[PDB]
Amino acid sequence: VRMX
Amino acid sequence: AGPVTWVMMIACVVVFIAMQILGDQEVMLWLAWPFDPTLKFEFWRYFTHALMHFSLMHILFNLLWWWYLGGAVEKRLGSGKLIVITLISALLSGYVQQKFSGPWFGGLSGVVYALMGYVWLRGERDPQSGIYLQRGLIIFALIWIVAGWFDLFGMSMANGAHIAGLAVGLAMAFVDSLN
Repeated sequence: VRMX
Repeated sequence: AGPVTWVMMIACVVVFIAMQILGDQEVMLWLAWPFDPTLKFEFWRYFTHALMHFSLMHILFNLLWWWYLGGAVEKRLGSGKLIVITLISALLSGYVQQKFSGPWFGGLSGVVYALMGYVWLRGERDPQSGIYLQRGLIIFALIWIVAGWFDLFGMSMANGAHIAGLAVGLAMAFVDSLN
């Protein structure tokens, strides 16, 4: 789950 | 903070609450970029991945920048300019992100990067308009950019979302400053  | 700057912060908080209550995956399932062909026509999803945050630091840093740059762009250039910046950055960053790494991602920071790139480049190429990125905040933005590229945080960073984000905001400030 990549944050931005 | 005008109506767009505001509904956005609100929506992000409301969503973050749903993620605490229902869990991250439950909310993702409803709001993530289409992760199955059966979902491709659920159109909210090309945008609503922007609304999801995965940690208190994620939400807080994104909304601080949104409030400030988002809010600047709103008050000086109007609600409509902020709407378009947001829709375009969200959609483009989401697109590049999912291409590089799949659909499981979330966060306003594709949009925040477009606001950084936008507000900076419009200040350099266009003084009069009234929008600038203060030297101190250029530094704080540059560091913020740098941290993601090298992953100096707990969770992994959407790097396509970031480069795609910034590119949009630069393209739009370019096109705008041109006049």
